[PDB]
Amino acid sequence: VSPALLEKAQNRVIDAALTFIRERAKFKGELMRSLGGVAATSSLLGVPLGHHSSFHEGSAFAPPRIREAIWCDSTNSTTEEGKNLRDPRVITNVGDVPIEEIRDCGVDDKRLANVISESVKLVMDEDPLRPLVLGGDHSISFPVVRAVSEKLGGAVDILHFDAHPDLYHDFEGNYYSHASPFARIMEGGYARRLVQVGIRSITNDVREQVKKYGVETHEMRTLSRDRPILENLKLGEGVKGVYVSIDVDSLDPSIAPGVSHHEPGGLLFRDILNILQNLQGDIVGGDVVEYNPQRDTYDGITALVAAKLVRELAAKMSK
Amino acid sequence: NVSPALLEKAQNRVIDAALTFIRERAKFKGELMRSLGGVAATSSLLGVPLGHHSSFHEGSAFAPPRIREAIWCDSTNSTTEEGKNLRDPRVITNVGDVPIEEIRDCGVDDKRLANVISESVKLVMDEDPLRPLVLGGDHSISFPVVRAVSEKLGGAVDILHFDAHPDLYHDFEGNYYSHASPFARIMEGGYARRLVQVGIRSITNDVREQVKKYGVETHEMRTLSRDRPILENLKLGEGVKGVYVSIDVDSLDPSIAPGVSHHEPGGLLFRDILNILQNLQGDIVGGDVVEYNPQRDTYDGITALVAAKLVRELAAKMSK
Amino acid sequence: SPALLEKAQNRVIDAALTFIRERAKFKGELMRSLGGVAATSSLLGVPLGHHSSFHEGSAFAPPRIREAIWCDSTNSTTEEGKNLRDPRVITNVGDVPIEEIRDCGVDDKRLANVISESVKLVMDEDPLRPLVLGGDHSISFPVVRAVSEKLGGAVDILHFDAHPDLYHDFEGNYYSHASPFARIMEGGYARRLVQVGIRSITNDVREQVKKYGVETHEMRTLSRDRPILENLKLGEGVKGVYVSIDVDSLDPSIAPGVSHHEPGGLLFRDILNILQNLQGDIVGGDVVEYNPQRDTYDGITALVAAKLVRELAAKMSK
Amino acid sequence: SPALLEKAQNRVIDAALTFIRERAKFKGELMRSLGGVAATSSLLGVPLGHHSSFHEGSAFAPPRIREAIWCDSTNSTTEEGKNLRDPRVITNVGDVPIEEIRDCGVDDKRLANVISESVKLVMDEDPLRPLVLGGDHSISFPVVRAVSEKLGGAVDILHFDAHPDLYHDFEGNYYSHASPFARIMEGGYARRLVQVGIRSITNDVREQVKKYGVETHEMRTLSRDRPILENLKLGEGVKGVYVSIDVDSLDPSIAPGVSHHEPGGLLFRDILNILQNLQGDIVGGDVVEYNPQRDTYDGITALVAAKLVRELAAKMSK
Amino acid sequence: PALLEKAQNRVIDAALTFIRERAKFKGELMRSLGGVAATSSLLGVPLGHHSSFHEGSAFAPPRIREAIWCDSTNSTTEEGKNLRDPRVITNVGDVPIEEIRDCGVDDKRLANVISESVKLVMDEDPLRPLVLGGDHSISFPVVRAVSEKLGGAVDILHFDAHPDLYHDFEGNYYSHASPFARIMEGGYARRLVQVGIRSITNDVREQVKKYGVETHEMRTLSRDRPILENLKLGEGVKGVYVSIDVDSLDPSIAPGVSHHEPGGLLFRDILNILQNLQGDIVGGDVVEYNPQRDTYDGITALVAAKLVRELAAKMSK
Amino acid sequence: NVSPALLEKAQNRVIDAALTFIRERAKFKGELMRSLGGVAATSSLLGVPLGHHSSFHEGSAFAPPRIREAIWCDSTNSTTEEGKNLRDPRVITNVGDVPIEEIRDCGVDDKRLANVISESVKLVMDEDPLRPLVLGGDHSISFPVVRAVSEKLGGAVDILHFDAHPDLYHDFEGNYYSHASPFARIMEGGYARRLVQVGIRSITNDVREQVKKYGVETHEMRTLSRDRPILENLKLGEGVKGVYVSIDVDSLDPSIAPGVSHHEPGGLLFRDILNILQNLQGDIVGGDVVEYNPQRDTYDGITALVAAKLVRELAAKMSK
Ligand SMILES: NCCC[C@H](N)C(=O)O
Ligand SMILES: NCCC[C@H](N)C(=O)O
Ligand SMILES: NCCC[C@H](N)C(=O)O
Ligand SMILES: NCCC[C@H](N)C(=O)O
Ligand SMILES: [Mn+2]
Ligand SMILES: [Mn+2]
Ligand SMILES: [Mn+2]
Ligand SMILES: [Mn+2]
Ligand SMILES: [Mn+2]
Ligand SMILES: [Mn+2]
Ligand SMILES: [Mn+2]
Ligand SMILES: [Mn+2]
Ligand SMILES: [Mn+2]
Ligand SMILES: [Mn+2]
Ligand SMILES: [Mn+2]
Ligand SMILES: [Mn+2]
Repeated sequence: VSPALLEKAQNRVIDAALTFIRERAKFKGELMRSLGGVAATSSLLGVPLGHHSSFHEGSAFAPPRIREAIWCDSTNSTTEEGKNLRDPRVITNVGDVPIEEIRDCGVDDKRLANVISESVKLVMDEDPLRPLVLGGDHSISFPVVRAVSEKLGGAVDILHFDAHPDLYHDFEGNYYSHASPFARIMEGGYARRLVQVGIRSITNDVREQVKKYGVETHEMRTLSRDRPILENLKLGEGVKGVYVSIDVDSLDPSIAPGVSHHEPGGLLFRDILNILQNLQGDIVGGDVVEYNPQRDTYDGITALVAAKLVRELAAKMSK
Repeated sequence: NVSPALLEKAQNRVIDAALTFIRERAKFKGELMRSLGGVAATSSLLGVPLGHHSSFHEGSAFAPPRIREAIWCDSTNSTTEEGKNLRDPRVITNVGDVPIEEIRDCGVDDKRLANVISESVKLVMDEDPLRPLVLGGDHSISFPVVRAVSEKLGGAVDILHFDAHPDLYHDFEGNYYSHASPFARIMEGGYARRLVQVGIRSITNDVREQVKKYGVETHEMRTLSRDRPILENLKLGEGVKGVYVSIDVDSLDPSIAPGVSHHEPGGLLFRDILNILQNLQGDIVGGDVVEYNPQRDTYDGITALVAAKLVRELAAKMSK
Repeated sequence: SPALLEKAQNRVIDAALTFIRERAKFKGELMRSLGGVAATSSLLGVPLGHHSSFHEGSAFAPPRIREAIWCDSTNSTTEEGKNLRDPRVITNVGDVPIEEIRDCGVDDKRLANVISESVKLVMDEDPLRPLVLGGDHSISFPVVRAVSEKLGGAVDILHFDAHPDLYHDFEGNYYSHASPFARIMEGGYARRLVQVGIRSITNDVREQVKKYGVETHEMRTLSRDRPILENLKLGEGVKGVYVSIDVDSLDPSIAPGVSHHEPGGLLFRDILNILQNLQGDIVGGDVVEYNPQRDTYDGITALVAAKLVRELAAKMSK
Repeated sequence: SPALLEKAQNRVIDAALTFIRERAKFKGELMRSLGGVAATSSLLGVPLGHHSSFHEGSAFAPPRIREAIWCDSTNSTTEEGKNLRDPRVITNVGDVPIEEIRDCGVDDKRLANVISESVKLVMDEDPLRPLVLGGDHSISFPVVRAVSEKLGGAVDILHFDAHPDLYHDFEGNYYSHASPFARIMEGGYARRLVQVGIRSITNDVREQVKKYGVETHEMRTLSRDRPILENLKLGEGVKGVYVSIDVDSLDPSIAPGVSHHEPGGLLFRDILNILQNLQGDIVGGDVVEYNPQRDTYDGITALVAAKLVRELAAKMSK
Repeated sequence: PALLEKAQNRVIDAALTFIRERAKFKGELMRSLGGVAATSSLLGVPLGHHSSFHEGSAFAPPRIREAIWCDSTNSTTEEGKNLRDPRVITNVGDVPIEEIRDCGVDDKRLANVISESVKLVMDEDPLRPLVLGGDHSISFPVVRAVSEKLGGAVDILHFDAHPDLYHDFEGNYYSHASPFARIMEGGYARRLVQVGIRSITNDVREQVKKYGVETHEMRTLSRDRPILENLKLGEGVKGVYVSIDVDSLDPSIAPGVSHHEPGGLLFRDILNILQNLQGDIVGGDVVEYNPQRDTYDGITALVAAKLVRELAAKMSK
Repeated sequence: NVSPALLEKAQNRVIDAALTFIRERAKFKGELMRSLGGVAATSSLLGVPLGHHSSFHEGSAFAPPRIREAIWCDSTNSTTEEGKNLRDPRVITNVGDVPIEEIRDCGVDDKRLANVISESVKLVMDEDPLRPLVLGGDHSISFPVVRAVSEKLGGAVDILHFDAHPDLYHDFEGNYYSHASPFARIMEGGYARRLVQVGIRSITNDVREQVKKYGVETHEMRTLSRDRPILENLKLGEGVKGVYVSIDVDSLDPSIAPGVSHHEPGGLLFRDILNILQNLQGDIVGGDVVEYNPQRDTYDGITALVAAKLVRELAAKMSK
């Protein structure tokens, strides 16, 4: 295949994909602005990327399933603390980055990660939209947080729910591994505090990463003692805001079977809500990652789990 | 099509044959307890296999027989947590099932069907020492059951209600008998003084007005730790006719009870309900276990086992 | 107390039979007022699973089948064009309350008798004809006995099964679900017995097939037997044809929701090819051994059993 | 605001069509530079499920099908020897972003028109030919409409389905997945419509079959029809042949992952024998109604649907 | 070093002595009963690590044995043989693949252990080896042992969705996608009759042609049916070997396999061919049952057990 | 009518071959650890694939190979929660499976088979510094295992026992070796001083007497919250030969461990076992993980991972 046909087409296809996101973001931004009475609106951007996974790539299929579950007929549209999701200023959908089609053009991982970052900035460029990213595997948090921090001009504090620290300097030769985005984030200087919750699978090399970057890694084996800390968090003060990343496998596999990495002895769903509902600070973006529909039960319980996490994060981020 | 005159006569005769069946089963079990002595109250299972007042899935219509079988699953023994023997008929007994499907198939309307459920409950209460423990079925059945208990005893009860949902909608999709409204109906009839709800985590702002309008004590999951010592030391019924306990299986976390229509993540642990139930003080005069849905259960029927244990433990507290 | 026990048994059983009688009276009067009907397939549930040798979940089948007949994903027309919304094509009578009756301490002979009387109550109301929903396969004996007594003679039987169900003595249970057709042949209630789908048969039951002149069609010769099976003509010279369909005659890939999986079974289309072409006066039938507790989450075997009922009803109603 | 809302819909629809156009242009230029190709089956996903009558899960199918085409448990050669690693044999264009356009308030007529124009954008790039991935079966109408209009005449259609999909009015939805071939026959976009697998059909739709000269082959005559259906010759005298493959044409034991289980369907080899021997200039086709939300944990129906795509593409590419 | 290999050798010899004593037992039992010329003897090879997608067939042998002699399934084969008669079928045991692997033993030596285990069975007249896989790679060391022990070639009847004839599959000489390449290269087979084939690359079609393999594809099954249901194999060589890959069956009937290939054989297709096969059957195998991909009810274990029961009836005499 | 001289000869020779296999494997691993140095105890896995003493389902016979595979699942890493590296043979190693099926097929009775299991455990203990961590198999195997550990060490042990059931039935269905009686056999033999049970939620009144008779310390789920400070600070083994840890997988709630034979709702969370086991003080001399039933697990094999993690965390506490 010729080099010119490749270089040009890649840019044409990528330009078209970004234009679609830009038009959708303009549509929703204009809508919120014509409604008034809104300071921030959680805006869903799907990033259906699985190929940085180390075991199973099914989370690539997650974003459309999460969006549907948000409106399951078995549920109502009010959040636990009383916000109405039927209000467009509380939550709106922007769209999905077309990862598979862009990848199919022969685009490399660096450029792909750059398209993700540009898509996040398109959303942030429309006041009052704030990005709530649907994964996809956890690799997407690096290009998302990089974009948020670049757009805001400074660091954020990060609340990170995970069974895994995701701080590998080098996982299997993949800079963009879903096991490394937070090493990428701390290397770039995009985060101040990194508060990790649910950790129960961590190697000794990564324990040195935690020490090196001043990460606040809360392990399940101390959760009873750490609970008053985690349920009283005040992040962001002094920097540009707070970013909340929620890996669905932070929950016990009994609660969230639909994930690639089962790690028994995880969080209860009410643990995450307690922490998230009590969190103080200016949330400027977030993600819900690693829901894997291909490993879910036939009743789609993990789609509902992921949807409720999105609903409760949106209630905290919209203003 | 068919003569409405033919329908009305069929409806009366079929309803009368169904009530006569329940009466003879109740009279049977009544005479059996009274011949055994040493019994002041016997929890008596009445199935109400009704699902068509559900808003999402009707599979709980099939629950009551699956619950009764799980009470005697072969992987389990017959003793309750605090030592009561389920092989003792005075501890627990089965009356039977209201044949909802066949009555509905006569063209009976929803008001009449609710009246059949109420009359079935009164047939049970008529036989000393039986007390009704109702197996749903969706939660709409708590209205005609609680109405019956209250009418038969001649006064209000206090209600302990385990649920993810307050079930207090004034008007849910135009169905007065919606499973999302039975406690709005109960409060409108004044059948309950106190209504203590536990497990709540899905509530609309309109329904919050209902809670304050009727003085309901609605305990939400986000305050359960703060509320725990109150709830594990409950004392109900004093001054009125007794205590009624309604257990919605979806009050439990979906990881523990997947066999329900309405999955709501972040629910009660099975031990949460037992702590409250086993510690509850007051004269339990009836109760129900509702919304188990076999069609959404795991292949090994884990939620049937869950629902049976709830029935087992409520019976231990009601029988004496 | 022995007197309290007989009297309660009499009175519970009587009230149960009155319920069935009143339901059948209603549906008979309904069809007779509609007119233009010689026979209406009428569903009688027999939720009995305790004569099973492995798993008793088919006790729960009858209500699941009735629901799947009207599943929202299907339409109400049979493959050859009958409309199930026509009450003359199919109607529900009710379920015998087996659990409540057995809970009165009634023994198995009296239980079998209550099933027989319930069937006869359906047949008493022109033009209803009984289509029984099991329940395990033991119920076929009291049902066929009732049909044959009420009609005054023998019937021919078309019987779909993976197993002959012809054991003289299965683990000491006379009413075992693996013995009902031995009981039927012993009583002379049936003349011809044509079994289709057999792939699990002991050498001891092979001598029961010789003894009674059963026509046993085994899977291994299905291909050669296909012209005969797709042109069956039963009942001529006797009182009619009774069709018993054991759901586990179907391959487990099609019907996972059964107690006894036997690989290499019938395809669903094999049963329909035989049933839709069957000539003869069908006077009753049954669909048994659907076990909801062994079905898949989608309930495919409920739909399978419902479609067997729908297609049997299309042939029995006229 | 209406006039503003319309301008926003227009810009969003335009950006979506531009994305499909650049993807088709890209793949078109790739095939032409490779040479030695007359037709390349080109996958266009239409993730639409909201015209379904029972379950909308087939909205999620296209990306699962594409992944299964390259499952690590399979190899990349089709049964008759074509290599899927050759971009000339199969290639992906993209998915119409149905959800995001619907979310602008676009109504169903405009949505169908966007589908039609997307198909035309593929056909505009020689030598791409559209192989559409549903989505529910409603998409076949705007797809066949676009194929017929672009080619300038009628096509003959080979249609695998449990259901005729010929309802004049299914529940008030003109775009119902139970009516696309009514819409196709009304518009004159097809000459012959040859349906295979039919086993769920109402009497009003039997009248539709007669009214449009539809050749509806029901399962109850499959063995008799087999020499006809396995030597089909379509499209001569018209603009070509279009193949619509509804996955629920297969028995649910083979394809559980569909919204409408209908027991007694085709075996997979039945479809292959017909499709592999089909003669005629295939100008387009689709594979519809795979529902991953009702599939088994192993995703067998995704593999079933992928193999149908793979074999259809073997016949269409040349 | 040189010490390491002596330590592995003690583990291997202990494993082979276990097999030898079990075969010794069953061999003595048949000879004392009398009235028997051949007894199908089950040898498990719980090996899954030469699989290209999923290794779960490593757990198959004990699941299959349980389904042969289990509950709610009678004990007579289709054409009438008594499975409670030890002369019709008997269990020898399982090669302890996992423990030998855990000693650092390489794949060539592991395959040698498999061959020698087969030969210990053949040594105890009248037992004949019926091997339970495990993935299909085990057919190579098994057939090599059968042929070496009999001193000549065998004709092979092979049921499979896949020809398993890759000369080189992903650089693994012992790949489960290559055992019949290894068999043909080794000169252990004369005829190779393959049935059920519906997944074959053009490179492998060249292998088929080069070795004169008789590869019957599903797309021509109907017209091949007369030839296939009157097979006569083994005349002039040392006997017939029957290899049954469970994924030859349609995945609707046999979902418990690693490689789902839609459009497979019906259960009756295999049994018609197998039961009408003429020729002296000297060994066989049933491979690629994967319990970790079976239904919760284990229907494929039942499928695999029935295949084993019908092969045993044909091999025992 | 099968010659007994032939059977008995097969029994002795097959059992000898089987024990010689375990001996050589133990010698292989023991030599390896001695050549590596810096080790005082290495947890060594011994499988006992026995399910025929189960009262409901025998599927746990298939567990040991599944558990070992899940210890190295590609989705996990090889570091335990508190930092030990399973890739280090001194931390965990495999010995092998007792071939229960092949020995039974020789006509060996249940006493002789329990004896084979005991001698296999002693074969592991002979090789310094291996310590037995037994993979079941149903819970009947704990009796011959603890018998062997006690005899080899010459005295009693204290036991930490995780279970939904006390397993203390004197006579369960006429089977002396029932999986519901191994701790009655242990206590009759005097191989245990203290028996601390955790997770108990299914206990009959008869067995309540058994607990009294042997001084068992039976902590029921009913009191878990009060008992948590005691159970998460356990000091066992002082004054005797060591501590044996028996983990029955059905101690965990069925929502976590569906792949067991006996589902009993309201059980332990996985974090409950870890909190107790990671904080346990005492010289652990052996352990087992029993009753994982792969045939009742979900298709993702979650209970295999659950069991594997329990083995991984027990090995971390036993190896040193
Ligand atoms: N009984 C359950 C009612 C559920 C309903 N979605 C609600 O809004 O509560
Ligand atoms: N994001 C999940 C990474 C999982 C990997 N096995 C690890 O060792 O962390
Ligand atoms: N495309 C499927 C339509 C199904 C509908 N129940 C019918 O009667 O055709
Ligand atoms: N034994 C299975 C081999 C499967 C392989 N993907 C093939 O190309 O045949
Ligand atoms: Mn993670
Ligand atoms: Mn993560
Ligand atoms: Mn409720
Ligand atoms: Mn509720
Ligand atoms: Mn049968
Ligand atoms: Mn039968
Ligand atoms: Mn269709
Ligand atoms: Mn269809
Ligand atoms: Mn193979
Ligand atoms: Mn194969
Ligand atoms: Mn236990
Ligand atoms: Mn135990």
